[PDB]
Amino acid sequence: ARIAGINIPDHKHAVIALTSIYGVGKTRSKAILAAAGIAEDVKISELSEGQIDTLRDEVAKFVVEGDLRREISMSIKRLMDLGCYRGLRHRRGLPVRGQRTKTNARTRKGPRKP
Amino acid sequence: NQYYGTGRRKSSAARVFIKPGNGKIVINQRSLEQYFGRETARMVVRQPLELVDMVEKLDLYITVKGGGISGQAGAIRHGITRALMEYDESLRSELRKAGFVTRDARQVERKKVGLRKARRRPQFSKR
Amino acid sequence: AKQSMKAREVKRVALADKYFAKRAELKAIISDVNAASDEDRWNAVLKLQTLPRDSSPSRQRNRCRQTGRPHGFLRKFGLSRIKVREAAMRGEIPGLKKASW
Amino acid sequence: PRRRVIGQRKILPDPKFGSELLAKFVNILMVDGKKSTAESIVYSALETLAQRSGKSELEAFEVALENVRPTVEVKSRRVGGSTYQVPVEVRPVRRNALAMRWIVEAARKRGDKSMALRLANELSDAAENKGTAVKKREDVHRMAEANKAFA
Amino acid sequence: PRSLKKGPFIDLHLLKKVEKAVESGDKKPLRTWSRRSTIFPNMIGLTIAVHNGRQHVPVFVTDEMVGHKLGEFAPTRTYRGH
Amino acid sequence: RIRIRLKAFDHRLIDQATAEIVETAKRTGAQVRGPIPLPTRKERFTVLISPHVNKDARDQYEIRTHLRLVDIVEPTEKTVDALMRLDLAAGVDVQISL
Amino acid sequence: GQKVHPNGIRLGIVKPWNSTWFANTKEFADNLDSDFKVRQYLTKELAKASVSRIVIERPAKSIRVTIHTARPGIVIGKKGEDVEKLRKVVADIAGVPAQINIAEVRKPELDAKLVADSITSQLERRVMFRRAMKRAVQNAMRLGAKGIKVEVSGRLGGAEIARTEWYREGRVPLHTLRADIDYNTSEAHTTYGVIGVKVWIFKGEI
RNA sequence: GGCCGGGAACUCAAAGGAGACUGCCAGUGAUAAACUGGAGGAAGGUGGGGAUGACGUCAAGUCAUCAUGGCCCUUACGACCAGGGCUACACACGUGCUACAAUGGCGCAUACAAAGAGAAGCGACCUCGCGAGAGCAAGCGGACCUCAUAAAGUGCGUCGUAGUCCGGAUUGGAGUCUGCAACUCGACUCCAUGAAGUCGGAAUCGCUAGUAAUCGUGGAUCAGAAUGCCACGGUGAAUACGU
RNA sequence: AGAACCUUACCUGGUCUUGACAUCCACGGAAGUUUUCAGAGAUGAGAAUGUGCCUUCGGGAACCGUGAGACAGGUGCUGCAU
Ligand SMILES: [Mg+2]
Ligand SMILES: [Mg+2]
Ligand SMILES: [Mg+2]
Ligand SMILES: [Mg+2]
Ligand SMILES: [Mg+2]
Ligand SMILES: [Mg+2]
Ligand SMILES: [Mg+2]
Ligand SMILES: [Mg+2]
Ligand SMILES: [Mg+2]
Ligand SMILES: [Mg+2]
Ligand SMILES: [Mg+2]
Ligand SMILES: [Mg+2]
Ligand SMILES: [Mg+2]
Ligand SMILES: [Mg+2]
Ligand SMILES: [Mg+2]
Ligand SMILES: [Mg+2]
Ligand SMILES: [Mg+2]
Ligand SMILES: [Mg+2]
Ligand SMILES: [Mg+2]
Repeated sequence: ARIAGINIPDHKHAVIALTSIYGVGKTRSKAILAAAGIAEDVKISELSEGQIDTLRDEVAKFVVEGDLRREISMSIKRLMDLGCYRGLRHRRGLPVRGQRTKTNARTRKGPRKP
Repeated sequence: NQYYGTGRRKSSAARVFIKPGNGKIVINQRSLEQYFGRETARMVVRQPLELVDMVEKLDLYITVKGGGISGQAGAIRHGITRALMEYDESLRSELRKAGFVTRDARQVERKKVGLRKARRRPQFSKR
Repeated sequence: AKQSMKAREVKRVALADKYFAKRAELKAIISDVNAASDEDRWNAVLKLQTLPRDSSPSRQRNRCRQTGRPHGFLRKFGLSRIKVREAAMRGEIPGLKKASW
Repeated sequence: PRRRVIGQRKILPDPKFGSELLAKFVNILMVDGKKSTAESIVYSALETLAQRSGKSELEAFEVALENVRPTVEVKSRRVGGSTYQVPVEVRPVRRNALAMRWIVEAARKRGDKSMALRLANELSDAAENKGTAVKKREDVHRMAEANKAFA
Repeated sequence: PRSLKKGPFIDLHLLKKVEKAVESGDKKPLRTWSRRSTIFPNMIGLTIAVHNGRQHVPVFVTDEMVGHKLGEFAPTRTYRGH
Repeated sequence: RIRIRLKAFDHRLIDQATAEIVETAKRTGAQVRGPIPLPTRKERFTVLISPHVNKDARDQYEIRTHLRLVDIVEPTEKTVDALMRLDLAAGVDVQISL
Repeated sequence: GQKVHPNGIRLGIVKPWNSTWFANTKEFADNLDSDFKVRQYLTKELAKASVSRIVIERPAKSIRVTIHTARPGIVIGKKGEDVEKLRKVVADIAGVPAQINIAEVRKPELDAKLVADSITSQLERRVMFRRAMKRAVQNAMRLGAKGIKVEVSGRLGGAEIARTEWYREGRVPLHTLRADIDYNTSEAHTTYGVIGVKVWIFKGEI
């Protein structure tokens, strides 16, 4: 139970356990499982090392965990030194996709400062 | 021949034909249990027949459209009551005492201007 | 509305039906996928923007025909809500009476 | 209200057991108009109550209600600037209404896997007078006993 | 954003303004009002004075800022804290 | 056979229109299918009555478009000119099909 | 501003419409706009012709205008040139061949529009407003009316503080839809601004 | 298979009528008005819901719908244009939406509506695309065609009470199409991400039955852009001792 | 009852002053169609080809452009004048 350099949980259905890989949601998880010919509902614990091993290289077709988390950080860093509008929004911790800042925007700005 | 009744309830219109029979009920070319999954819908269309203890003496052929499960069931039971009095006028007194003869005129109150629903007002702030 | 605002709307309608045919076929070239040469589509979008901006139907803000009001407009009557109500109360809109249900 | 005196709305009895009282309890437990969802919950809970008690669904339900039905309640009333709680005898119809409401709120609070399990568990504890609904009825009787000096 | 089938949008006058700019090798800033034109690989190296509402902010086009629009490099609202 | 669809904003006007048109028939051409009522369109409108900032102050109007279909079958080919050439009432729209 | 328009509330019950034609949404707005233009022009030309209501009909690609007036002779003129020139210009602004019928109002003192217009002209001629209102009320009551209400609002007599004076003689039931209430308004453009005149004339029920 | 022939029964449609009026009975009441019950009846008493808002009040709102007195500008306080902004953001309130879950949510299957809108419009079917959508293309100015497969519901599995298979805000890619143009500054889709939040202090709001609560539906505005507004149905409560 | 432009009334800089919208005007001229250069666009400069009125005809137009002016224009203020 060590796909993609992390310990995916046991005792959970393979679809649910597989999504713990950073870069694998439910769509990729069921695509990986179907490509590996493993039923969705089976627990990770009941899998055999052969079944786990075909999982290992099945998710190797997807950029996941560290390398994907590098490119997203590369893509944000990309904007930030570019000096574009999106970069400046990333600099200031403000909403990037044109949401209002007069109210709300708490996810980007955190809790109210005063 | 057939003794017909029309039943209406909450935007539903039922068409009830009764015949002297061994007891069998088809609504919209379906049996009672095929059509009405709801258990309380089961009773409602049975309520007239059980009251007049005529459940097995009659065969019911019913069509209904409009409304929902409870609307159609109540309309069906109202149509059975109408046809039951068509079958035997004397039964009206017991059916009326049970409350089945009256057409249930409760309808969805319209939405009003300035109101979120028929009566629900927007939240009111003093200041 | 100001007289100039009404004049802007009149000119926009005049431009939009003057260039309606040319804009229609230009948008056909860009939209087409099969008979779509990469260069051929490219000149079309370059040509489309050389036409006056007011020839685009989207630049038309329909206004109350009597006042020129740009808000509360009704397509059926060509009037704003204010002019519709007073023409309705005067009985000058056929078949239009106060509703209740 | 001030003038208009209400004729009671009539409730059609429950299908499985044909009980006027039980149909009201489904209404108490109904949320968001989902009477079908509520009907299954109390029908499931009632049959585990039957199996785990020994009597029928109605008898088991009646036993739990009896241990939760209040007899006297307080009401904050006024003479001058008084604000005392005044003990008043509960009318029989309100006794069942209060018992059903107290059972349902207690069942919601006591965390289990399912609401039917929650309802069955609380209904059973009510039968042996250990439930939180029984606790609340004790508090009401205790609160109305303290203020028995007013009438 | 803009459909792939319709290509990139660059307004015609600016497109032919940088045409002669790169053709002549001129390095003077290109004063434009088209904040909505996408950057072309052609314009890499040029300096474009992009309007922001009040001023033409000079942006030195680099290879990295190619798939973007001129306006993204000329913020229109000035804000420095409250 | 040939269908006449009548639509007007006034139901009394449309009833008068249908009454005369089917009695234009039954003399020059008989066997009329009768004026079928057809559902009436209730086009409703809701406008702000105040010039300024009274959102809950609204007038609700409606235009009832009454429809009628006669469906005159078995035409005598001298009922067609009787059905035609009639200019009965303004405010009634007459549609001739087939 | 809390009374429903007396005409509009009765539009289907007792009062008729002033525009009686049919159109689909494609030409409804155009017909409505042209109706406004012909009414606007006609009132402007027949200002001194005592016109009460202008009825518009649009049968089969043609406009039929019925002008209700208390001065049909002045509207028609010598051999009908004025109605004929009206017919020409009504046709060329409505876009369709025109036909101008003329309805004669038997008693101009019983029509709300003409009563309101007469008061408005008096106020613009600096007649003292209470006298104008009393004369209108008395005239209607004596030619036969179950009631009349006249309301005048604005800077009355040039008063710096606008006020509303109204006289009601007889019976004017506005909540009775069966009641036939002739109602109309007019505005006097005095040297001190606009004075609003409202006239209700009750002519029995049914 | 209303699919066909047919039929005019029924539903339904929309016109015209009937019906409900304290009409009848009993009691109370000043022998009155009226009230309380009952019968009958679909409906019992102003059956339900609308529209309908008296004289006036707040110098309440609107000179920015419009009109208008009086002032004020008249190579500008007018007029045209491109670009910005009205969308900012240490904060504070109002009104909402979505949730904090198991009366759930995820999958599969399967029922039952109403009311609307459509001609540069609604746009079947079929093909392509994971999808948003693209082609091609009927039909329909409409009880015909299209929008358009209602969703809660039900049945069977799964989860196992955990910030979780709850929640879906952010934020990265990649895309669609609407329009000259999606950067400021849209809607939608797909993959990835999976925040706050475990029911909310003082305080406070709405609702007396098809009501509240909950579930969907569509349309005005509108090239495009609703969690708002205006309508429509589906399931459907609790309680009113009393002042 | 729906701010990307438009809306839009705001402001930055580009512009015009009988004006964008009217009516009388006085002259010249089909207008209205297709293009090019410059401009960010406004706009300016051009290139063509259009010569239709409908007809007491010669000439009213239906309009297009300059030039005088009356004037137009104002979502400018006062809702405590209406
Ligand atoms: Mg993951
Ligand atoms: Mg409802
Ligand atoms: Mg509101
Ligand atoms: Mg628009
Ligand atoms: Mg206008
Ligand atoms: Mg009344
Ligand atoms: Mg004030
Ligand atoms: Mg103010
Ligand atoms: Mg902007
Ligand atoms: Mg705003
Ligand atoms: Mg329709
Ligand atoms: Mg999650
Ligand atoms: Mg109430
Ligand atoms: Mg602008
Ligand atoms: Mg703008
Ligand atoms: Mg401006
Ligand atoms: Mg100004
Ligand atoms: Mg005031
Ligand atoms: Mg006022």
